[PDB]
Amino acid sequence: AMSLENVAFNVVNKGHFDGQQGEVPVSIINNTVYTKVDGVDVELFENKTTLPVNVAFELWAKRNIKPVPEVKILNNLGVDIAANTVIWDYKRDAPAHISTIGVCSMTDIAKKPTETICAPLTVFFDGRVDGQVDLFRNARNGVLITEGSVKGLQPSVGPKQASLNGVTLIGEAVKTQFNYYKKVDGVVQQLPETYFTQSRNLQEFKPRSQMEIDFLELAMDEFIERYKLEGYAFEHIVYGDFSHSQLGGLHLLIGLAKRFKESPFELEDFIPMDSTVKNYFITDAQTGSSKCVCSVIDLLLDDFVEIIKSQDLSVVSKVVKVTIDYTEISFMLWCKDGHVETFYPKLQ
Amino acid sequence: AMSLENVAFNVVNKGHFDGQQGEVPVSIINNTVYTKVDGVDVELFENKTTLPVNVAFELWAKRNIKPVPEVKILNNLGVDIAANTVIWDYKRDAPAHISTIGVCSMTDIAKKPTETICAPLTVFFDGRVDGQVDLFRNARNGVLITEGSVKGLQPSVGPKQASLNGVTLIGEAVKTQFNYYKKVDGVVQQLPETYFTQSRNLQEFKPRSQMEIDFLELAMDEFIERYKLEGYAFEHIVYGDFSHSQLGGLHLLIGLAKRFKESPFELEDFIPMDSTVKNYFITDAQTGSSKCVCSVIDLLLDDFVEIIKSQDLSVVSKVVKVTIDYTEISFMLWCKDGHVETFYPKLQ
Amino acid sequence: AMSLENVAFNVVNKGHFDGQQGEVPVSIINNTVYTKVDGVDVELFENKTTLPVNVAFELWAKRNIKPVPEVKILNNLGVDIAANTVIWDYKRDAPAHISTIGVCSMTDIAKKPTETICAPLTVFFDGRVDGQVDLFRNARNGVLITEGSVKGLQPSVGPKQASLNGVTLIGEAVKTQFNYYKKVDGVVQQLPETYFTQSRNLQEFKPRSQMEIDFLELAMDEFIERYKLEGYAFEHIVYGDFSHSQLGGLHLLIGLAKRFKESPFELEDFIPMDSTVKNYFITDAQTGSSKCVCSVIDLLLDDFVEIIKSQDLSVVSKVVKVTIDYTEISFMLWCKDGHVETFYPKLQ
Amino acid sequence: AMSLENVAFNVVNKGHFDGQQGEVPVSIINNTVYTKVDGVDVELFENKTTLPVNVAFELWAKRNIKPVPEVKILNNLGVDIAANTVIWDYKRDAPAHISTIGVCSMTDIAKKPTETICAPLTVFFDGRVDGQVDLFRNARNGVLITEGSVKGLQPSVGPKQASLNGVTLIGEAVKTQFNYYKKVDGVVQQLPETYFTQSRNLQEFKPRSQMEIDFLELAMDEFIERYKLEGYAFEHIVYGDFSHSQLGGLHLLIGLAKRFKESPFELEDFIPMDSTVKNYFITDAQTGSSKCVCSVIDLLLDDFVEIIKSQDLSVVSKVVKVTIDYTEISFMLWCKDGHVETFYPKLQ
Amino acid sequence: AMSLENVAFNVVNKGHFDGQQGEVPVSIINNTVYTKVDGVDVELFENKTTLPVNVAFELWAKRNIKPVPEVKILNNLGVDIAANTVIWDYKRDAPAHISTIGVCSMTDIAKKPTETICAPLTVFFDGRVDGQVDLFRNARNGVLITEGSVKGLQPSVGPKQASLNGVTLIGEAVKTQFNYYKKVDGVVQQLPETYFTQSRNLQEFKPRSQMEIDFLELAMDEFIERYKLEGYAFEHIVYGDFSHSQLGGLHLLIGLAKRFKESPFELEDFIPMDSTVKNYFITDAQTGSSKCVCSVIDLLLDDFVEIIKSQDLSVVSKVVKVTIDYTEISFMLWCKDGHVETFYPKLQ
Ligand SMILES: CC(C)Sc1ccccc1NC(N)=O
Ligand SMILES: CC(C)Sc1ccccc1NC(N)=O
Repeated sequence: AMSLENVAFNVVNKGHFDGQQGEVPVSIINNTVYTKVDGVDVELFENKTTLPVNVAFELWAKRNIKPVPEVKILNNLGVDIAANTVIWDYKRDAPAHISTIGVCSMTDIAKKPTETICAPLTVFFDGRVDGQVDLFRNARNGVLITEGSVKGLQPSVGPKQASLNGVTLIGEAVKTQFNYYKKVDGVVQQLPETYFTQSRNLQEFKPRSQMEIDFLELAMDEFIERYKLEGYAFEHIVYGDFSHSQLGGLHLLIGLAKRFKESPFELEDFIPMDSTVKNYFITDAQTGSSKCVCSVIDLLLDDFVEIIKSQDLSVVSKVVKVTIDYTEISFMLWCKDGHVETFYPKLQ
Repeated sequence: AMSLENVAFNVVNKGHFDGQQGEVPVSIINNTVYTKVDGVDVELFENKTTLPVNVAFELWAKRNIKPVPEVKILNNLGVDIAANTVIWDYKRDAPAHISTIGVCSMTDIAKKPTETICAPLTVFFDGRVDGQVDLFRNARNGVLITEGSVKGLQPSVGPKQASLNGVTLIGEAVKTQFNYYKKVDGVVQQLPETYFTQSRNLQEFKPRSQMEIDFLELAMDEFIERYKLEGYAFEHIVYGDFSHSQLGGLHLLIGLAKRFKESPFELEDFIPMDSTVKNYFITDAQTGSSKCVCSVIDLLLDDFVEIIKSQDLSVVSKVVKVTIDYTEISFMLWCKDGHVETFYPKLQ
Repeated sequence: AMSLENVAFNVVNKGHFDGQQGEVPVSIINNTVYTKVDGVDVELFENKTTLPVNVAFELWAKRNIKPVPEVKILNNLGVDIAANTVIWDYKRDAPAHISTIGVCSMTDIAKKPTETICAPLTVFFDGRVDGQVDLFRNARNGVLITEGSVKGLQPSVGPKQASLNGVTLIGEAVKTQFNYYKKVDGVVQQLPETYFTQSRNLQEFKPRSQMEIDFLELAMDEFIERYKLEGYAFEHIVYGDFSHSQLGGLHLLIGLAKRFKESPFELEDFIPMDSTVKNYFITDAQTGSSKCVCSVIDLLLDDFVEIIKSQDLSVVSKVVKVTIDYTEISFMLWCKDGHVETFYPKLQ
Repeated sequence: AMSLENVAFNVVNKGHFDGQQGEVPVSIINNTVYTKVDGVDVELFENKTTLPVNVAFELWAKRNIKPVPEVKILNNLGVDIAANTVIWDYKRDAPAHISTIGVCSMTDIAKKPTETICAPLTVFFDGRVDGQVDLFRNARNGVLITEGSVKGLQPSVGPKQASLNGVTLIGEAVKTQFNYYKKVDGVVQQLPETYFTQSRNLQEFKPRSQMEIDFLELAMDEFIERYKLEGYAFEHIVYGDFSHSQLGGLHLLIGLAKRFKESPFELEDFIPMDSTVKNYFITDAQTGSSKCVCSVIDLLLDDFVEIIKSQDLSVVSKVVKVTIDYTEISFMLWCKDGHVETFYPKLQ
Repeated sequence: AMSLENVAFNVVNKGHFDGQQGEVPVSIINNTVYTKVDGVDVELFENKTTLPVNVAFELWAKRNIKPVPEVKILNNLGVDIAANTVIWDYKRDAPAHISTIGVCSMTDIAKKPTETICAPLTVFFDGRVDGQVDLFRNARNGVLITEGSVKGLQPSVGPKQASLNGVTLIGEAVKTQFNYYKKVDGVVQQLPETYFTQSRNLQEFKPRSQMEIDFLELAMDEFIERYKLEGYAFEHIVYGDFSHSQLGGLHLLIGLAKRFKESPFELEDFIPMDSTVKNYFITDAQTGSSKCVCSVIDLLLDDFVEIIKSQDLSVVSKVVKVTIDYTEISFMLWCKDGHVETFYPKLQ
């Protein structure tokens, strides 16, 4: 007996949808859900989605409150829908997927992922929920996460971090590192060997290795000397070149974080969605150096050093394909006389 | 267990709120309520009120579907709220009253009209509903309607017509003529002697007397001769004067109806609400004669003839107060040499 | 090179989308599309759909402007989507189907109905469009309409009428009677023997048989005598009983049309969508007789007489299933002592 | 002569409504009020209320710009409306009360609080405004604040802090500590002995005692040793337990502030309104420990220590009622073998 | 071939409008532009302007991405429109000017500034764009910026800083100091000798002189002693007086910045637009000292000291006119016995 008033009751009393019985009076005005408290209207939800306000309110109330894979991972793995849950995209303030399975009558395409409509779609399955490993086994298409071993299924160790209520974290009180599994056309697909993005913020950037501590602490030339990085264009790629009107390089998050300590800058997120490679319209405030499309990736500096040092530097220009977050990221490698000139996540 | 989904279920299955159990999926987009049927969205309600869309939808679903007094009568009698019903104002496409009693949790000021918040308000009571005549006995302020006699109470015979789902009609299969009772501060009132407006439409105007049949059939001068109306300015007041840029007179609905048969005209209802006297910005299409504020009353021609023939015609200008629909309507009477020049419902 | 400006250009110059090149300046304000003409904004489209304004504008511009099956037929035949066209639902002011095939980039699930996403869906195909009869041969699920014969396929003669730009008509200058074909899981179906609804309006109702001319012209008792209809409750079912507070019967459109000539009434279309059986909240203006859910079907009086005369009248109450517009309509038949009491399209 | 243009003139010239004469041109588009400056539209107000945009704009312009009691205090004291002022709720971006008295024609229920409509409502009176102490004396229901002694009226010393234009502060240049008085049904009610919440922010939390300085500075075990708090479950209640998936305790703001210095966390304010006890959906970012409904109170640590040390610890579970901000806050006290297990503001 | 889909394509691929060919699918819902990515809608633009959503989206995409004069300078110079560009007002999130020239078909008044409609308007010309110096020479009214000498044209050295994508900065990698030129009625107007505002933020305020370093570092009395400022009311004007209910002075940004280090305060920007003098409704959080209209100017402390020391202090009150950002700012100078009492940017 699902209702707007019951969803609102659950939100008010339980902080989210928790299957409790009860109703609270609700006002819907424009794209906002209100509830009367002390005689006045109090905002419960503001619809930032393209779904109707009451539908979006229900999916947001029914969001997964356990640590879940970051939306960029689900996207990279081709996830279309989730089995009996809502993966909430906190970066977009909207559901990560168009439709639902057993969640809300307005968005539901099926009540159970066993229905034939779900066969062609890659359904997300959560091994932490009873019966979902078996539903993945029977699903034609799907992505499954588990906390442990599934008999006969070859696992892929996922990233250390997961999203818990919009907070990307490496769990200490909860497990955030999952085993990943994927099926395409009934066949269990082998997940490729991959690097993982670190999912760090520029404002609260923390180094996660001795090389990362040395990059942030040391001067440019003594870090490049210490790590034998001469001829790898780190001055351009990682540190950034702010001497000309067009900002040079600056494709690693750690480089933006080092710069951020000294001087601020504006990063325009013109396609605001979680992705392995992010594109920003950057304006350096100290110099006025800017670039409309500056691709940024948050790789551990050690991982980036390993990628660039594993490349053949004998050709003027070429595409270098690197598996990151299960997706193939194309990089553009430009060389001259055996040295790197630039290396950046290719603007497709 | 009131809900948006249950209200929508009732509307879809029962044509209105009927206390049935069940839920249908609903979409709220801007000011419109939709329901999914055959995979697509079907409009259930468009909010034309100042209330939130879901609140207005519920009060409209919970509207009184029995013949009820016309909103102009309830307003004239000082009705503030209704006991356990919604009087729907079909002319405003909104509830006739701000608040409710035992109808909707968002608009309710009380569950029963016996609550102290209702004592200062004139509560509308319906004798056709069990217990409401006795609820009117214990009510400090209120208006009661009945079909028959109430022991100890002297009735006031109301108008022949009532509103049934927005259709004003004189009932043949249902009773539409109610007895009216009013209480002010615990005291049963003596409702005044009153005329009633006929509530007719211009498009479907029907005469309700031999004088009204003679007005519509006969030529102007032979009707005025037949009914001894010489010197009462009917040529101006009732027939209308379309010879000058400013339209002269035309204050009785029957006169507009006679004109409407020959030539059309535009009536701009600039304050669209039910009222004893209506104000229109009229433009005669045949002549181009117009008037910004043309007060129109629908009185039975016999009643209007009685009112104008009962006036002293010896003063240039004066206010003539007439009880119509239980309210005091001020008229402006203009005379010259013992004859009427004009007589119109005063524009204040 | 599809664009908002190009769609608007086509609408302004061609009256609809016609694949012409060009752009006109457009304003989008709330749910309305405007274009500048003579320096001022002129309304091109008002979005009455649950789709975004520009998406709905494009599907409405791309609507099928040929006589097409009425949405109720497509719905009854299980049509999910149309192949490379938009069937516009003029009763809902919205697209008849959720998604499109080769029409609009925002709503498209495929460019051609041969794509695997379309195999589980019943795709509507139009033989009048080149290649669509052969696309229906290779389609797993679909409904085909043709004007003439298809080799190897046994036709189902559809209704005489079709919808041309929202006008339901029996074509004289165009063909409106199509042959219908349906395929379910690669298998050509044998469409059932069916009656068709006549799709007439109450305001412009025209008789389509000598019995229908006699019903509208003759008095109740002499029509019932002429056609030997005594004991079939036509007085109740077809003519209507307006003597009690609850309106009795009145389930055939011809009966509402006969009543409409004498007195008007209000029909509240509370679920406004095309369907074989329509449900109205009716209020008779002459008597005040009313009914919340009055099911109305527009059957040819001869067809209705044949259905009721082909029933066993020996049981108090039972469900009578009749194929109308290819769907199974349940009727409720109430009898007493071998005569009909009522017979109405069952309210479920 | 109140007007939209006059309100806008006052806002533009005086920073708020100041009774000045004049008009500025205004644009209303959707829920925003604009004014033309340098040829372009400049935003004056964005309506975040459920009132119409122009009505909300006027009440916001007419807001009380003097230090006023925090909305949680007014709510706890049962305040329904204010006498000739608008108490603006800066946390909700809306008026603290539904209706007004002598402020705005659209929201006014009366021009003066002496009108009979105000008798049943608890009217807020401000002794700093001439004649309001006398209006409280004559009011059937009311809450009065004063800066000093009122002859014969027994005062209640309120909190040290008040809200000045949305800034909660302890006044140095203005008085923020008021004497409070309350009347119910004509009778001056004795205000209970109460604790007060400190109204601090987590980001700018400042200790207000030597115990509070010692809690923030000292290690958990040496603070518990210094203040003889062994067996009072401060490790759970105040410090918080982040070792399990469900976050343990953490019900005092000072505890959240101590944690905030080391690691960040997300506090979801699912009912965003000022209240003595706040409920948050917390997610600790360092550990991933979370709780859907974590009740938090900002009590001075000395006051909380006094409350918990004044309880009988001989029963497994019981409700402990404590007057805080004039309201009775129920706490749940759980004990085992004479020691505290948990003590939290009860989730009603 | 301008289109919504092409603008969106440019934004998605190039970070702004860059004249590239291509189309991306777009959704318009309410005042937001979305694009489908990974099956879901991603927000491209939220309309905060009074223009239609698609029109505002196009002007924002077509915004000038080079360092441009701050909107306050353009306003002070009487700029009405820009030649073939959009000056984006990042403080208002809207175009700085009502109309465009050669930018967007919906807002364009002309394709080239040579059209007679542009003759009466002051058109902004950018010498960095080919042919714009010549268009200024031929324009009846205009403001021109250049990076160097224009033969025969007497230059005005503008401010050191310019706005680059909403970031006010003094360019190191780009030129931000322009030569300014103005024409009124065909005649090149001499720009006056002017002071410039520093355009600093309170949160990130940096001193730009030894006097400014000494003001922020030194105690009030020793700074006033060091710079011989006794009798110039700096204690009131620059430091601020927070001892009374009405906040005294505080008209220089550096003074607000010094206060901000010790205690926070609320600055209500009631007319949110870039201007030489800003008006704030300030509330000091430490003391509760407040002022509805506190005029604040960001002048270099040396420049302010020079202005106040160049005034005759022998009259009680007078208007002191100072050219700042090319506009004449009126100041109110109040003196007593040869000393300053107050000096503030006059509240007009
Ligand atoms: C008490 C009866 C003899 S009179 C009565 C009957 C029905 C309704 C009302 C009233 N009178 C009243 N004052 O409430
Ligand atoms: C193959 C033909 C003899 S039969 C045919 C002709 C036209 C449309 C459809 C079908 N049959 C089908 N199963 O698709």
